[PDB]
Amino acid sequence: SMGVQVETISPGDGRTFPKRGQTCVVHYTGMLEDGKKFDSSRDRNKPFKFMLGKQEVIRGWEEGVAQMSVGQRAKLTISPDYAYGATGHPGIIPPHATLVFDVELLKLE
Amino acid sequence: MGVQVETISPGDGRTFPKRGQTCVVHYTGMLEDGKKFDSSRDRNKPFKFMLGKQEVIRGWEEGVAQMSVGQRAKLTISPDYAYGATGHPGIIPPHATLVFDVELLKLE
Amino acid sequence: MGVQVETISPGDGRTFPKRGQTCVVHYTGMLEDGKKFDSSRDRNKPFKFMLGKQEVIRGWEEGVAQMSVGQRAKLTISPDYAYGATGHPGIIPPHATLVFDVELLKLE
Amino acid sequence: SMGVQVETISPGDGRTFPKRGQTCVVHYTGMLEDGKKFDSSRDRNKPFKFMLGKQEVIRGWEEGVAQMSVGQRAKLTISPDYAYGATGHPGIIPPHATLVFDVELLKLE
Amino acid sequence: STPIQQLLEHFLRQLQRKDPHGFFAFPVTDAIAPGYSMIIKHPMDFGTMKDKIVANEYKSVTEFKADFKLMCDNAMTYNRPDTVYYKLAKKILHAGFKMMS
Amino acid sequence: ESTPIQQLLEHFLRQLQRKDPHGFFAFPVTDAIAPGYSMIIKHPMDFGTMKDKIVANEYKSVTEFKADFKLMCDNAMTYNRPDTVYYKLAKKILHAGFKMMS
Amino acid sequence: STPIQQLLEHFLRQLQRKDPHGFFAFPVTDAIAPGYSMIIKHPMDFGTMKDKIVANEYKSVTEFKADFKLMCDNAMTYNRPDTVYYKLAKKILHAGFKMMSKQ
Amino acid sequence: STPIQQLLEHFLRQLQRKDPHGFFAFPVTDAIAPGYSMIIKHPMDFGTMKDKIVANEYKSVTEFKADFKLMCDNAMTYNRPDTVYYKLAKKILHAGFKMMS
Ligand SMILES: CCNC(=O)N1CCN(c2nc(NC3CCN(C(=O)[C@@H](CCc4ccc(OC)cc4)NC(=O)[C@@H]4CCCCN4C(=O)C(=O)C(C)(C)CC)CC3)nc(N(Cc3cnn(C)c3)C3CC3)n2)CC1
Ligand SMILES: CCNC(=O)N1CCN(c2nc(NC3CCN(C(=O)[C@@H](CCc4ccc(OC)cc4)NC(=O)[C@@H]4CCCCN4C(=O)C(=O)C(C)(C)CC)CC3)nc(N(Cc3cnn(C)c3)C3CC3)n2)CC1
Ligand SMILES: CCNC(=O)N1CCN(c2nc(NC3CCN(C(=O)[C@@H](CCc4ccc(OC)cc4)NC(=O)[C@@H]4CCCCN4C(=O)C(=O)C(C)(C)CC)CC3)nc(N(Cc3cnn(C)c3)C3CC3)n2)CC1
Ligand SMILES: CCNC(=O)N1CCN(c2nc(NC3CCN(C(=O)[C@@H](CCc4ccc(OC)cc4)NC(=O)[C@@H]4CCCCN4C(=O)C(=O)C(C)(C)CC)CC3)nc(N(Cc3cnn(C)c3)C3CC3)n2)CC1
Repeated sequence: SMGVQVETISPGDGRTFPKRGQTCVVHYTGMLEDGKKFDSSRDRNKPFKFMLGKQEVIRGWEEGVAQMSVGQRAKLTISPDYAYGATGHPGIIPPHATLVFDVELLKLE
Repeated sequence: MGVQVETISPGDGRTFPKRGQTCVVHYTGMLEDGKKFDSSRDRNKPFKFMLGKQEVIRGWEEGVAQMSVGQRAKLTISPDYAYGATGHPGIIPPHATLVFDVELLKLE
Repeated sequence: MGVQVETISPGDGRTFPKRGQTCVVHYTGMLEDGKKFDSSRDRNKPFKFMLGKQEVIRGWEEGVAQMSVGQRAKLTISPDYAYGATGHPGIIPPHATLVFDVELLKLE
Repeated sequence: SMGVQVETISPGDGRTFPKRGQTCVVHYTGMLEDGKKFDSSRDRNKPFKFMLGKQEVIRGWEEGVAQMSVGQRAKLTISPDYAYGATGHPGIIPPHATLVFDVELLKLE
Repeated sequence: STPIQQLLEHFLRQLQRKDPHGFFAFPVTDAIAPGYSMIIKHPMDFGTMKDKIVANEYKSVTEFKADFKLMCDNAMTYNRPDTVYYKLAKKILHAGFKMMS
Repeated sequence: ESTPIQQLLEHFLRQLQRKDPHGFFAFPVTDAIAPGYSMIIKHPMDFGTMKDKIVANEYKSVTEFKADFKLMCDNAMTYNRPDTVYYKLAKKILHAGFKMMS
Repeated sequence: STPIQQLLEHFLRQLQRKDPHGFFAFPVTDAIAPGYSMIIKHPMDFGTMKDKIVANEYKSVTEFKADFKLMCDNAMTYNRPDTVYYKLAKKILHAGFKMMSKQ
Repeated sequence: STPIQQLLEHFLRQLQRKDPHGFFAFPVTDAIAPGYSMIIKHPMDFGTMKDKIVANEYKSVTEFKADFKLMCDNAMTYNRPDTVYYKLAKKILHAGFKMMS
């Protein structure tokens, strides 16, 4: 609806953006709209890797991370249509949930 | 294409309807130019049909079959997968492309 | 999901096959991991089939219908739009996704 | 495939790149591989306008112009798969033709 | 103006009402549509048709219909099937023939 | 006693404000935070001012309320460059709020 | 090595040959699959099964089949049907049951 | 000409056709690319490859493919990724192998 909004927390180089078929290396924290945390790669001390263009993540990450450059830290606010929709993720994400992720694009591989 | 499916909001991506199951949907039907001809939401009552039972136009039969429970999608349906040359007198003109907003709420 | 069409080189974008026309194609078919199972180019002879005549798997019927004359495309076809649970004994395993490189050469 | 290569003839500002939904105003000359001209907006004294993301142009222009910055003049060499393919453009561009465009990005609108 | 000029003037205004954005209002230039004059050999537009009506150049309603058809056929030849121009040309052509049937 | 117009617009306003969870539109844009704003934007608007107008029964119609909401979004899209969060939110919220208030 | 340990080692080598990329070789971590430990309550993998064989913890071929099924069932629960992992889990589960069908 | 010389010449003309502007046509000089001989230790180019064919220095197709790869790899080491040169080297390396496989 409001799709995905990208708010910069601290800037990346503003020139190295991920293309289709590249692997993005990120650290993230995911919270519900009211701030309760549901997951964080920082809590596991291990960055998350996914490849753009490979249907691996919710649409708000696909479109939101594609807009960031290496080094950038940003807040992604993602509407349910760009997340888990009516189903949610049983026991983790409720139905019809807007999600907020703190995402840092660490590196491209 | 007879029917094109564009996702509005995602379903669970694993529960797809099989032959003989009842699909419970809310829908709005419009002509290609945006004019509404019907909506189950206007009647506060979802529409039910059983897959494999020749109850609906082919664009719904094949289009809803591609959706998973919870999904909301836009179906654009060619006349051959809809009401064809006859149309539906007084409701759908001849050779009409139809657009439905469909939400697959549940299978029964 | 049933058939995905990715353009390799463009067709004329206006001449699309209709019911009862014969499509003349060169193709290579591979399994998802890239192993080839057949190619008309290896036989120096294009493959012909008539649209609307139940001569081919549904992913070809619907995938080639989306191409225009001259187009070369990669068709990725799910088992439900191909040979499904049975496969094609000794040629296509059960539950196989198929990948074809298809060039629509001409309609007759 | 060789796709499209962008070679700079004279530089643009190297900072203003066209985004999806912007109108590109360009002057161009199009030639076949052997140098024969088939069209030029400069010959008509009128720049060409097209919007990125709207399927208005051959893929080599879609991806090639996206790489230029305002002010840049570049030579685009475009393989047939990124052009008119087997069909060509009857009477103007033969089948299976590699195309060369001299393109200047004048302005974004 | 003769009874024929009047009828064609009526038809032209009614058809022009079907083109509120003026897609058919003036000749298509090569600047807006590269290669147009290479593809379309006999261009036509409402403005040219209006000039023909005023100059009493149409000998029959049939000749007026032929330019209208020519105008639409040029648009469906030049423009790709997914474009607004192609879709409008097909829509307006059917409506104009139906009106002047 | 709230008038029917005062009840409906506050209902609409709360729905619109929920679309701005970070409060970008909550208060007037100052020149200290955005130099030259008052030279560029001649008629500033924000949710807080809209709320104040409702409370003081200044809106004569829903039409006027929609016009202030639009003005707020249009001001944001004039002042901020298209690559900013602010511009993108203003365009998104303008479309989404109109859809909601019909 | 008892008669059962030999047979289970045989089955394990045959099953592992069907996983040439080692998708099932080690426990799935949360770093590679976010939320894995939230969705799958009883993880299983070939490496753990091998350790169980060596420690003579399987009392029957049936118990070994139950861990193999569990491993496949976890993969088909965690991964979406369109993923390489789901398709491999379904293929190997069928192939392993067929191989061990006479138990 | 021996069979190997014929085959390598056939491949070379096909590979050179992929470089119509002649970026790979001649050795990179230090005057044109300062420090090149400090960065690239074993330079290669189509012109040297043609000369190697003519004097019958290639013992196998394998050695010829290795020089083509070296040429592309030298270009991708010397030139920055945002340059026409780097992008061409990556494109031609993939396409030439595809062509000769
Ligand atoms: C077969 C045996 N084996 C096995 O099963 N498994 C396990 C799998 N597995 C695996 N998976 C992935 N990537 C994603 C795939 C999709 N996904 C997700 O979570 C998605 C949600 C599901 C989804 C998918 C597509 C989609 O489209 C529209 C919509 C939804 N989440 C998200 O979009 C967001 C944003 C990003 C972070 C998490 N999000 C969240 O909301 C959350 O916080 C949770 C999920 C906690 C709340 C709900 C799972 C993980 N990569 C790799 N590799 C290769 C490798 C393997 N081993 N090694 C050592 C390397 C590395 C090289 C890449 N391997 C192999 C082992
Ligand atoms: C209805 C009556 N009316 C009417 O018919 N018509 C006519 C149409 N028409 C029109 N068309 C276009 N743009 C393209 C559309 C696609 N196209 C092309 O040439 C494409 C080739 C076709 C194509 C399209 C998509 C595609 O992959 C998605 C693959 C192929 N070419 C190219 O990709 C290249 C590179 C760019 C330059 C040209 N190329 C060439 O090879 C050549 O040199 C030629 C073609 C000469 C050799 C063969 C036509 C022109 N814009 C606008 N506007 C609105 C406006 C502003 N003022 N007014 C008054 C209006 C302006 C604001 C923008 N209006 C309205 C009038
Ligand atoms: C959506 C509704 N809401 C809204 O719209 N709002 C409120 C939020 N929002 C905003 N903007 C900014 N700062 C920049 C944005 C870009 N810019 C400029 O002036 C530029 C000119 C425009 C420009 C920008 C980039 C560019 O090359 C990339 C080229 C041109 N000028 C200059 O480069 C110079 C240098 C010194 C300043 C003045 N210069 C001058 O020539 C002048 O003297 C003038 C301008 C008078 C002559 C022309 C505005 C200043 N910071 C914050 N915050 C968060 C916060 C804290 N409290 N609150 C409440 C919020 C704090 C954390 C920082 N929020 C936008 C307005
Ligand atoms: C594909 C096969 N082919 C190929 O690979 N080739 C052949 C084609 N090609 C090329 N390159 C250049 N110019 C630069 C490209 C960038 N660069 C440099 O050295 C830079 C260091 C790299 C760099 C670049 C940008 C940057 O921030 C944006 C940061 C770093 N150095 C310097 O900034 C300084 C300043 C003075 C000169 C040297 N400096 C030094 O410190 C030194 O002394 C050294 C380097 C020794 C110690 C560090 C190389 C040369 N021109 C042309 N031509 C066409 C032509 C063909 N034939 N003829 C007759 C003409 C015409 C225009 C002349 N062609 C690349 C090689």
